[PDB]
Amino acid sequence: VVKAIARNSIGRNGVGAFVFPCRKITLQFCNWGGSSEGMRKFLTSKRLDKWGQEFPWIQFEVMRKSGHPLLRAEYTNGREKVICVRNLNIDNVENKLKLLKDSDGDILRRRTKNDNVESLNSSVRGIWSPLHAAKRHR
Amino acid sequence: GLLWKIPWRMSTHQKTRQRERLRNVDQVIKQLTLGLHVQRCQDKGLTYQEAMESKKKYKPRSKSLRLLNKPSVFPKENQMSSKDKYWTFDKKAVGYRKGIHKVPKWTKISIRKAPKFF
Amino acid sequence: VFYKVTLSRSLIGVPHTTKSIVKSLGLGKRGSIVYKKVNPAIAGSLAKVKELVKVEVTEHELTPSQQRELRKSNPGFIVEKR
Amino acid sequence: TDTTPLKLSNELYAIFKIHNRPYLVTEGDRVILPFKLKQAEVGDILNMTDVTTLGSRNYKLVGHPINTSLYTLKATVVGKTKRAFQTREVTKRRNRRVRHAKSKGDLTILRISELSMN
Amino acid sequence: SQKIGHSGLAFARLWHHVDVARDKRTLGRLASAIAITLIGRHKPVYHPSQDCGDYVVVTNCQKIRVTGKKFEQKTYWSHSGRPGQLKLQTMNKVVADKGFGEILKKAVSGMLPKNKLRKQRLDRLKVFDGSENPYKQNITAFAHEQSS
RNA sequence: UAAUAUUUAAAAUCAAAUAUAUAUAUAUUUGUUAAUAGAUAAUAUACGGAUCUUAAUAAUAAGAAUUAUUUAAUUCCUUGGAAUAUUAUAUUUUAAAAUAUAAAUACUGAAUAUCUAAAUAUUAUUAUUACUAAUAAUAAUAAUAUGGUAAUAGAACAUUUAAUGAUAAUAUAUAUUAGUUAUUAAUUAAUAUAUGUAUUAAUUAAAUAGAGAA
RNA sequence: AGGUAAAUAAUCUAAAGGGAAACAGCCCAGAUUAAGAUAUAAAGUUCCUAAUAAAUAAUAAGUGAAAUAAAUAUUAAAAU
RNA sequence: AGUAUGAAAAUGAUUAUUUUAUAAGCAAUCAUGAAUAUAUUAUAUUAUAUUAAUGAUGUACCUUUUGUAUAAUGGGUCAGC
Ligand SMILES: [Mg+2]
Ligand SMILES: [Mg+2]
Ligand SMILES: [Mg+2]
Ligand SMILES: [Mg+2]
Ligand SMILES: [Mg+2]
Ligand SMILES: [Mg+2]
Ligand SMILES: [Mg+2]
Ligand SMILES: [Mg+2]
Ligand SMILES: [Mg+2]
Ligand SMILES: [Mg+2]
Ligand SMILES: [Mg+2]
Ligand SMILES: [Mg+2]
Ligand SMILES: [Mg+2]
Ligand SMILES: [Mg+2]
Ligand SMILES: [Mg+2]
Ligand SMILES: [Mg+2]
Ligand SMILES: [Mg+2]
Ligand SMILES: [Mg+2]
Ligand SMILES: [Mg+2]
Repeated sequence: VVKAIARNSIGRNGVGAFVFPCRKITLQFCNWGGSSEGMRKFLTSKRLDKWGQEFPWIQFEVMRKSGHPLLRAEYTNGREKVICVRNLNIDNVENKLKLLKDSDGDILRRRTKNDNVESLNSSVRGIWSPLHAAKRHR
Repeated sequence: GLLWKIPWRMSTHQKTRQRERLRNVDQVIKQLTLGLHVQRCQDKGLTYQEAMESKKKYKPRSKSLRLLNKPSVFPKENQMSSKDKYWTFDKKAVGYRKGIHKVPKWTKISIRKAPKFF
Repeated sequence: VFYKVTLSRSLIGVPHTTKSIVKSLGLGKRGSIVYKKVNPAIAGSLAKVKELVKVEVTEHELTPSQQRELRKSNPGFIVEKR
Repeated sequence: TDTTPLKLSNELYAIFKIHNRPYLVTEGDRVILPFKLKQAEVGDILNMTDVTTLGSRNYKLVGHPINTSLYTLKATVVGKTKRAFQTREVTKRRNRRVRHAKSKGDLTILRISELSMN
Repeated sequence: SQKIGHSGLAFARLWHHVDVARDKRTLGRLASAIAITLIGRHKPVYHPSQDCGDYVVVTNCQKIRVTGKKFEQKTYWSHSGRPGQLKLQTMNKVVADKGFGEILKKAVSGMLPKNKLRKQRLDRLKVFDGSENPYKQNITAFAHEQSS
């Protein structure tokens, strides 16, 4: 007899199509507040428009709130990076935005030495066996 | 007193390293001489390849280089004796000899010609 | 003709005269490579620090940029933007 | 070079080298390069023009950049994110000042989309 | 990728057998060889944070080869905490007392990494002065080898 | 060739090698003993330890882990080539023989150098953005530099007070936890407690302005 | 004398890293931050412990194997 | 020595998770299994957090010194000054 034990498929973002990881970016600023001056300038300066033109798969919200200025960004996986751009200037804000866009939403994490690849595919060659070795031990 | 654990002999590996270093020094000198010769050739009126080919290669004029070239003053590694690759003349040792590896910065310092009979 | 002179041993631990000589030679750091025109003076200078330096004669010199280019590793990929 | 038994297999691995760093992958894997790419942006695709070794369970083609004619191995760039932030604390042994040495290196993430024989 | 799969066979402890009658390595060398096996350095799945070494059965340990005058002159030592209780026993004496197996074991112990795992690894090694032993059945044996 | 009395030498002599005219001569360079005893004290053997010196009969198999002289298979000619040998593999032929291929770049080894990115400063080239634009901000390319006590110089942050000052219980302040930004700081989300709400953002002015060291 | 007084050079002082078992001053090498592919330094390559294979001799004492103990005696070996 | 408030720490008891009765040294860092907890994108062959299997590395801090793991100085811990 053969019985099936249930399972589900794992998504590999880039193998078929590629969904773009960043989805929404919210430029948050304040009219009053010297910390939010750079942000304001950025908003003014057609740079935002240019960015929009470049990257239409990602939407730019523009909120008005009383605190420090922010760039909260929302990703496919669900997670949300948030960068407070306190007291930055236009270029720095732009750089921050770029950084946000580039990243996948995934959490930061310490890598060990040489941990490069991350597969969910069973080894093409088998896992070594002492009995199926080409050279026996002694 | 304070333990400076440094042996009176050298390990084979150390000896090999020393030999290699010696060879390298010789090579540098050789290269210098070659360069000088080719410069001379070029001055005279030849190409690089031609200069390289030339039978009559020019000796160097500068004193130091000339001295280095002389095997009496500055031996090459194949010429050099075992007793001079791994020992120096110490004026105050037993046997008037001392392992080179004891000499302060022996890895940089060059020192080939020990005295004639010592 | 040019000398390609490399500083193969650190100046740390070497007498100050020799350090000075090396500095004059235009050799800043260990592993640093200089291309010097071949004239007797230069040769003489090199002779003095021979135990610190690796030399080889070459046809032509190279500007630092060229050297850098030569050094650069092969990025095993060709980008395509879409 | 008779490349039929690689053609016929279903499972296949490759050992491509980016800047001489070898990464061994199958299709669907995520390669975490320990540096920031400037050539490629997010969503771009890289055709690997240096692949040291293609291999099935029992056979393996090898060579210093083996012909791009033989295979198609292409990776898409997914992410440019940094690895987590750390403050390793630097100090000597009777000196009150400390030098906080911060570290947040950058990563490029690829996904091996295609890995096939041509 | 490569590490993924059924890894049960890799980390299986094989029993190896060494007949010291039919092995021409002298004591120390043999011990060294055994040490590697015990540690599990022979297998590519070894990682230092893991005891993954095999079992070694040594048999006919009475015919081990020792060079020079070491049988007479090589002295094994043991000290309690108590001053004046230094025991110094010559190899031959030790053999007479316990056996050649003990000798071999000591060497192996010396060879091995000095940490928690050590003792386990040491105990993995089973030694017998003569031929007979209780592990005859469990030594690794292939089906194609059955011509004899 | 036995016995015989010294010496432990490449100075001389001989041999070999390199450089000068060159099958010779000249000049330089290198090549000449080993064991044992003598030997030795007090917590415990004391190469760091295990231990290391090899052997037919037999191992697809060990043969110093010491001392001396070397090499990176061995030999020749001038990095190279050739031959020889060895090992491994493949194919054919009758466990052998033939053919072809590969290996001979020993390896480890640092926070050294390079590569690979990131930061800062300077020098020299750029590109974008904005009306000392010969500027500033950001980004490139090449280069050089970035251990540090005493010490000098430059730049920031926290806290509190004064000047100016929107805003709001969906707000704020403080706290805990998990995130985020190259992170003594701030910010995001959830949670708990206040409070009809900032001496709040920012620029100045100042300081009872930062504590594991009495 | 791990003494003392000066001379020259280096290092330590104020210098982390590798080696010297452990190590201020020795041998290499100067840490802006990572990364770990390629050269490597001094040192090493049976195991502990990262990495090794050869050649020719000598040694039989465990001499020796990273800290060489003298006169002298004995035994052998070469050269005249 | 005002009145409210007080999840500030040191300190005590207790419960939970986890590790621990063949193991030896600034009690951390790095590697690395396993167990548990949480997570309204764990799609999982998931992610974080906690935790002394196991391995490697690792002479507290200050002061004063030519030089300190020193068996030299100083400190019982925390809060305020
Ligand atoms: Mg010492
Ligand atoms: Mg000090
Ligand atoms: Mg400190
Ligand atoms: Mg003793
Ligand atoms: Mg030793
Ligand atoms: Mg560096
Ligand atoms: Mg500095
Ligand atoms: Mg104060
Ligand atoms: Mg306090
Ligand atoms: Mg403090
Ligand atoms: Mg003194
Ligand atoms: Mg001082
Ligand atoms: Mg140091
Ligand atoms: Mg200095
Ligand atoms: Mg530096
Ligand atoms: Mg001994
Ligand atoms: Mg000794
Ligand atoms: Mg100390
Ligand atoms: Mg006290």
